[PDB]
Amino acid sequence: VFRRFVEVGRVAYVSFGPHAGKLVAIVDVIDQNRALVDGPCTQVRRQAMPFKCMQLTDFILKFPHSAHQKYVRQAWQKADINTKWAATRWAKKIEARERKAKMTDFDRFKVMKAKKMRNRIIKNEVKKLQKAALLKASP
Amino acid sequence: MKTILSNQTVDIPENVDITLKGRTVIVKGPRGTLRRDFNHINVELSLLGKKKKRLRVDKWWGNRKELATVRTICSHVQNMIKGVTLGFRYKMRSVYAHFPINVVIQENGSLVEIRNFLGEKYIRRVRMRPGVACSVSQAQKDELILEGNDIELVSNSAALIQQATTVKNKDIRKFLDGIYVSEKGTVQQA
Amino acid sequence: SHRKFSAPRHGSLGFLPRKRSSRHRGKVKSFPKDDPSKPVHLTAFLGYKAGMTHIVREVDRPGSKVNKKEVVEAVTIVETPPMVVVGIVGYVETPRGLRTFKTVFAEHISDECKRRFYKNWHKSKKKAFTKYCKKWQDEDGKKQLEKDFSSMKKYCQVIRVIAHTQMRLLPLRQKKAHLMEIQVNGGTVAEKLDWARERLEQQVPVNQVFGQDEMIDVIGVTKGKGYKGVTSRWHTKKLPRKTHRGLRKVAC
Amino acid sequence: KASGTLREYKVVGRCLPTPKCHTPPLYRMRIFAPNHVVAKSRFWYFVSQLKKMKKSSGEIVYCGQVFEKSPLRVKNFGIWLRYDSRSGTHNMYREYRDLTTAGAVTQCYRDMGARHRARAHSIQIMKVEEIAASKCRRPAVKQFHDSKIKFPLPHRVLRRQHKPRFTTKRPNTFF
Amino acid sequence: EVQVLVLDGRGHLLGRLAAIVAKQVLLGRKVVVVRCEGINISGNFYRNKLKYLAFLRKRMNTNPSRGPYHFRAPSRIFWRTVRGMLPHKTKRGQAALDRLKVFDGIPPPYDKKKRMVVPAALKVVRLKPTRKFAYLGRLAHEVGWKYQAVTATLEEKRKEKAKIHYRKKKQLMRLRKQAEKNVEKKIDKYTEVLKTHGLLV
Amino acid sequence: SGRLWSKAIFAGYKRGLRNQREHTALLKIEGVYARDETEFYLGKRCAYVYKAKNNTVTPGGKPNKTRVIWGKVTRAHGNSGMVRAKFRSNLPAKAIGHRIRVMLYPSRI
RNA sequence: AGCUACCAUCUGUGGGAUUAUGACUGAACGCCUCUAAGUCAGAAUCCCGCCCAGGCGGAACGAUACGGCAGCGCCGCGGAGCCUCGGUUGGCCUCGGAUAGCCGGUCCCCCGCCGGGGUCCGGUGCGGAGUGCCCUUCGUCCUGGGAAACGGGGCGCGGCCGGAGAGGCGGCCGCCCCCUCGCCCGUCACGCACCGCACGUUCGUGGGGAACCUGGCGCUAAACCAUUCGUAGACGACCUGCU
RNA sequence: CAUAGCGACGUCGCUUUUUGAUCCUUCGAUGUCGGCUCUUCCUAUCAUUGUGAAGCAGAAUUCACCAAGCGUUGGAUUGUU
RNA sequence: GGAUGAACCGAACGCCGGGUUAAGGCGCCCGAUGCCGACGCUCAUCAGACCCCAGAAAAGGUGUUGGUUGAUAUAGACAGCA
Ligand SMILES: [Mg+2]
Ligand SMILES: [Mg+2]
Ligand SMILES: [Mg+2]
Ligand SMILES: [Mg+2]
Ligand SMILES: [Mg+2]
Ligand SMILES: [Mg+2]
Ligand SMILES: [Mg+2]
Ligand SMILES: [Mg+2]
Ligand SMILES: [Mg+2]
Ligand SMILES: [Mg+2]
Ligand SMILES: [Mg+2]
Ligand SMILES: [Mg+2]
Ligand SMILES: [Mg+2]
Ligand SMILES: [Mg+2]
Ligand SMILES: [Mg+2]
Ligand SMILES: [Mg+2]
Ligand SMILES: [Mg+2]
Ligand SMILES: [Mg+2]
Ligand SMILES: [Mg+2]
Ligand SMILES: [Mg+2]
Repeated sequence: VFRRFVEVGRVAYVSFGPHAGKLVAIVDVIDQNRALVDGPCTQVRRQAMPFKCMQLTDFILKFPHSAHQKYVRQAWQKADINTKWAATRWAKKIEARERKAKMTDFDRFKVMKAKKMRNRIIKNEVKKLQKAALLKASP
Repeated sequence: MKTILSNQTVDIPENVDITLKGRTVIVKGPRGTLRRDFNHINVELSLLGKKKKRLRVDKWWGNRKELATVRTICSHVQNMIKGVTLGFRYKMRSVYAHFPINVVIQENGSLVEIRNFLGEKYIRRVRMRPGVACSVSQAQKDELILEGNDIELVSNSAALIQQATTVKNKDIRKFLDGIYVSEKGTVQQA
Repeated sequence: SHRKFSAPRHGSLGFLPRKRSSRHRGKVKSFPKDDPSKPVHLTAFLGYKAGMTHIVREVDRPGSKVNKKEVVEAVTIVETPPMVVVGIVGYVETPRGLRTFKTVFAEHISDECKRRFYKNWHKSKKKAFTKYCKKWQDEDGKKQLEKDFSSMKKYCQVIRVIAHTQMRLLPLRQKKAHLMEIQVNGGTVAEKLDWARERLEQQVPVNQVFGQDEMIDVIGVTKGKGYKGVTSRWHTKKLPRKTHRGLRKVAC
Repeated sequence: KASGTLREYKVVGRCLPTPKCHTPPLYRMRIFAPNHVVAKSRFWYFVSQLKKMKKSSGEIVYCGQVFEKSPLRVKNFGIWLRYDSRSGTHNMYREYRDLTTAGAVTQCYRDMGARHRARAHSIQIMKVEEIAASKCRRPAVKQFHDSKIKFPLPHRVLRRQHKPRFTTKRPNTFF
Repeated sequence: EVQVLVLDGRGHLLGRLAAIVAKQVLLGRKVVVVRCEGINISGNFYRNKLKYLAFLRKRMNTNPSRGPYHFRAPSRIFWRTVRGMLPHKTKRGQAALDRLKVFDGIPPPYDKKKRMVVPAALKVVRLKPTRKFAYLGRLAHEVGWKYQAVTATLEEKRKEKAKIHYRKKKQLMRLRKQAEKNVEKKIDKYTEVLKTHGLLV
Repeated sequence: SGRLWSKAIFAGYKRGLRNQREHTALLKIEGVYARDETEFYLGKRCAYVYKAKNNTVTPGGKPNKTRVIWGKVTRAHGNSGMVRAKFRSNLPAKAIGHRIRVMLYPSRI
């Protein structure tokens, strides 16, 4: 059933907190609610962090538990995650969310003109396909 | 204290296969098919064996109350595997002092008539669960054989017969009449 | 302090709104729970209390003292002229209950039946159902009626027939017919609709409704007695003669 | 005593100099208090129960916060204490996992209040010490001593229940 | 908002849902709640039934006709709960109560309209998985409601007509996705604009 | 050609449990549910518009039955995004649960 | 005659969840266990039925005003208005649902060309996404390029279907008439540019009440009193009758 | 045979159906016993529905649970409860 | 403010605007937690919800949680199978 497990080297996503929107890696686990978290290449020094602000990703790193930041930094650099993360649908969905939020009034106007034309052509094609599929008369 | 993981793995014989849909277990064996869901228990069900059919159940972060359900499911699965390959046969013995108990089996062994329990003219009509077959054995003088796939249904059906033949307003220690379950055997003795 | 000796209370609490009945006919309030297995049959019928008498009959109750004997039994004679069906109502099963889906009436309503709708038949010009019946012959009305039938056939769950008793056959001063909804039981909605259709403007004898030596229920309004004291209204205990403010009352 | 985010304080105090002992011996205690004001208040309360001291008869020569030596290392703390239940005094030994010493004492105050309804004024910590994993005795702690530890988060309850307050799609929990 | 808010009561907690709705109707917002039989109540069924049976016993000993009118319909049970949370003895409360409509099942005024859901009052999120809950529909049926049977059959009809409507909408959506492939040369210009501005990932 | 103002709801006057300060009122601007979001609406101008039986003047327009009461937003009430407003005359209690416009006239941006 | 008496006669009821309790399977506690999860039986208890009344609660149906000016309804959004009541300032036309799982798509089977099963393909911090989607309003004149050209718009006609839980709603044909206009990017200018000011912009031809004119289709009734009856009754009310 | 059924020596409560204790309301007045009638409520259940236990063989009986729906009388004496 | 209350908690008072608190509160009535609050405990077939305060005891639980003491266990525990 489950596919994403809290474990040493698992890459998590910080939904909220002081470091919201960053990628982190788990070093060790404590008290079933927090963990030792240290994402060196995302500018997050080692600190405790609760699981309620962790979303498990699909990337797991390979280093022993309670390792130093140097090994984690090499583990994050070798077999890099930054390029891998930004290529996923998850990152670009966040990226698209950012640019949508900061879209300006003029940029809103251009999209509305773009949305107006694109929808009309597509709806015309759907109408074209509807009558194309309307040529059905079979026993 | 919350235990991280309390797993328990059962083994499925190769002659029977199990298909899992969510928390619903489908058991398909030589003696029939058995379905039972476990939506009321929050567990994780995994099929380990592509080769020998190991079935594993997992519970994450449970307290002492809910780790008991882990093996409760495992016993249920073993009962399902037992039923679809061996089947459950219950033997009930009718005991009496002066009024011999008369038992008549109705259609397909799904209905049982008890005539002269304690010498009263009332006629007891106890209906078995669907899929449970009852019969009068030829093995002994007073024996009723209940064969079915589910131990849940069979033992419930047998207990209904026993509870029906209950003495009232008498010393139950002295008045020993009534049909009682003797043994909980199997079929085909494999 | 409790009462010294406990006694059963006076008068049932199941008929507490001891008021004049809002109706005079007496409505059914419960029809038999229909099953599709039985054939099409009716459930209710109207009669008039002519009086009472007694009979002599043989008893066939084994083990009783009157077995194979002669007894007398008081009986009631209720005149039951055949009914005439004039309309059909189907009901739909809402989550709020039942509501009248649609009503279809029949042509050629009897004059005595039309009197029910008129409080003053004398001064009236007898105008009811004159324009309604005009749809029974035109192209549009008959086409409309079939849609109502099929809509009742696909939507309603129970259908009922309206019948009026032929008051001209009766020796009473009243000439106004009595209308009552009668549930149609025993079959599919389509079959009972077809049967109700074939019995429109027909006479339904009581033999097609009831039979010999069967148990039925009677619905009606008891004899009026007007204002009455608690000694008769509730059958309470009378007070002694030495009472000052009267003895046909309730003390506490 | 109140609570909050407790800090470790190194408190050193001694009696006032008198013409029987020119330099009375100095004493050191570790006090866990929300602030040094409470730490100095609890220090007099603790030396009073052990020695024949007084706030007016002595003075405190040092009161400094104790920084954790390795706040980036996971360590198990064994805490010995005494506390007053409703029907007597009992000694206890509780083990918690935390990064800092002050955090572990903070956990113990929350746990004693939650489990035994013990207020902070009745809890009396006597020794906190970091111990090895193999010497731990509580099975709750021991389940975390796994070099290949792995578990999922099964039932992620929605937390932003009012953002939005109204919507059309029911939330998902499996992740 | 200014439109009529419609909330589906399936898998919702009674008190949790009523509090949110009662605030809404005081804010001049018309709220309609359908499928009140699907509202769940925390606590096991027998204890919940005992709670309502005690409520049944509360009647005016002098004249029960003036006593607390015990409503048995699930819509009315939810309706009475909201009345408790509102100052119904005032003109404002009555006006607030008049902005609330409750229904059992989904009537045709709202069968063709999409239903909102309150996450903050949902059984799946505000109740622990191992906790026992009861169904208002079953509770109403066992206390005196007489329309549990007809509602189930009527709701069976609505689901079938909804599924056929849904599958037609899938075919339109399936048609649209293939249609977007055909209009690709002349659409990519506008699509790329959306890519630059967030929409249409 | 557009709404041109933010929808707000006249929730009620600022009050204790058993006291009522009718000179100031509490509003709920649509889409504003957090205290930090209210910063944009601090100092903005809000108006209550209603109708009446008699005709009234209209600045640069024909007389009509349209009346209006002016005010502005002073501060945010609570954490849930509610705001306080002071009007030239205290809001009548019949306006509770009705639309209040937010005019955006004192634009700080 | 009426009234009347266990002082005469008749009649008086079915179902469900369940308590106590007895059990099934089964852990906790590689044993047992009625219990923790899950099941069964179970009552003068409880609730419902049956019965009694019927909401400031709904439904269906009938007839709806004269032989004289005489009212009224429906169709016209037909015109001109008068008085009153105010709110509002784009819409979403819908699966079922589970949360220790889902969503979509595709190939084989059976279910009568479509559903549902099983292989396979994808997604899953929901993007075939309500944090969403659609429309999006300054208007016109030259004026090109793309979109289209099986196109749109008719308070334009006749017909068909679906929708009954409150269907008062939605959809589709055949005929006629308009523009080849509206969609996007460009060229070209014009409009009171009313000189900084607020209630502007919408639903909207809002709802309700009289009332003038104006066309067509129309219909010609009941209630109550009085009287009568007595299946009724203090009076009321109720049951009734009257070329 | 401690606990089928009982509970000495001790000990903790419950009830306001007794009698006490107090005097807070009523002294410009709340009609003071008992009986008759009549209604409702409570259970600490006498009997009835369903159960468990007994030194319950049956019968009769006792203890206990769910339980107040129904039932709990006719007379002599005395103003009497 | 304690729903309500001559004594309790705060605080004593000319008439007003603005701001800030006390005691107490912040699901709805009803102003405020519509915080992605923290840690745990607890299921009640009469739960529990705050000084006065408006209701409970002694005594039991193999329900669950924590802790103390003692003991057994790879020189093999414990339980099942002779
Ligand atoms: Mg006996
Ligand atoms: Mg008595
Ligand atoms: Mg006298
Ligand atoms: Mg009699
Ligand atoms: Mg076993
Ligand atoms: Mg039990
Ligand atoms: Mg049962
Ligand atoms: Mg006094
Ligand atoms: Mg007086
Ligand atoms: Mg007096
Ligand atoms: Mg008096
Ligand atoms: Mg009792
Ligand atoms: Mg009674
Ligand atoms: Mg006498
Ligand atoms: Mg005598
Ligand atoms: Mg106060
Ligand atoms: Mg109080
Ligand atoms: Mg002030
Ligand atoms: Mg309060
Ligand atoms: Mg508020």
